[PDB]
Amino acid sequence: LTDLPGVGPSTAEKLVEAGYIDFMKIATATVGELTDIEGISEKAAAKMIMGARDLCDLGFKSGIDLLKQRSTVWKLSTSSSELDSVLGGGLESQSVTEFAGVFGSGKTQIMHQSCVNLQNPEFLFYDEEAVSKGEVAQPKAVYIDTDGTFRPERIMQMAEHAGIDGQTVLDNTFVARAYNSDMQMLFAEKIEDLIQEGNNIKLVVIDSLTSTFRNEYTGRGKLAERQQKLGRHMATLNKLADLFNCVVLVTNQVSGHAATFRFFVRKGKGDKRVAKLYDSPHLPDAEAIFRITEKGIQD
Ligand SMILES: Nc1ncnc2c1ncn2[C@@H]1O[C@H](COP(=O)(O)OP(=O)(O)NP(=O)(O)O)[C@@H](O)[C@H]1O
Ligand SMILES: [Mg+2]
Ligand SMILES: [Mg+2]
Repeated sequence: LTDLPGVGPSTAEKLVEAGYIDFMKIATATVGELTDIEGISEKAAAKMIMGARDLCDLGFKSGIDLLKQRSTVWKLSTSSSELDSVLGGGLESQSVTEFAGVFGSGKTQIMHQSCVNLQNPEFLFYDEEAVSKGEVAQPKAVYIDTDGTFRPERIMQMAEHAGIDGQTVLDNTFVARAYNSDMQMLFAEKIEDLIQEGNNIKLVVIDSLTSTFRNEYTGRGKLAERQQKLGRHMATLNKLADLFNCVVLVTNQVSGHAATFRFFVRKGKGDKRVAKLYDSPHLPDAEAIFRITEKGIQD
């Protein structure tokens, strides 16, 4: 850290204690976050930020460099052919993909499946020139359980069928049981901590994303405070997916908020499931049919 213009040994200690350990968190910080450190004047705060930006090289980019930026994105297989396809390859990192369906349409199932697929090295698609094996080594997932529907059996099961060790998934998956929007949001914010503890967090799950809010703010008259709270949570989720190049997933049950990829899932006949991609930045709307069996998502 002392590499940063103005930053010395003492200051370095302050910054590391306030959460700012790496450059990108400093290069993308606001002169406010940093000054609120006390001892970190608005003067030095601007200087270290101008600097951290430079080192990380956050300027204007054009031509072929734009493709280089877009290749730092890796994807995760959902274990469905039609779904990965509709996904344009699979679940993207640096973005928040949301599955919003009806009761028992499969949201939680897709969530579990992903935790498992993360421990299957072959299920992460990327360009090795922009994303080295080391970056995706010992990936771990954080599962913020809102409804209390995390089921370790179901993990073990999906693993066994995938041909991998379920105990290995359980060992690399952090589950946090949230009972309300405060715990939910906080757990989310506390993820940056597991990463500084040396945890290669690459998958984040919020099941559900919109449950606690609806319950805490049913009053459709105090909607403001709510939508603010929820939107601020999303901002954290996105920033989190960008800076730590990791896939973030959220579920939303339905019979407004930011989410870079929007899916609407519904039950079919029996196993059959219909996932409808109605919103995304570069892909056309489309439907993906898959199913859920003892093996998880398949076809
Ligand atoms: N071990 C299993 N073997 C076969 N099917 C299973 C298994 N576990 C769960 N399912 C299927 O998963 C369905 C439930 O899907 P689920 O992931 O709970 O949807 P959901 O989006 O979470 N619904 P909700 O939480 O109520 O909003 C069941 O009704 C089963 O068909
Ligand atoms: Mg993004
Ligand atoms: Mg659910």
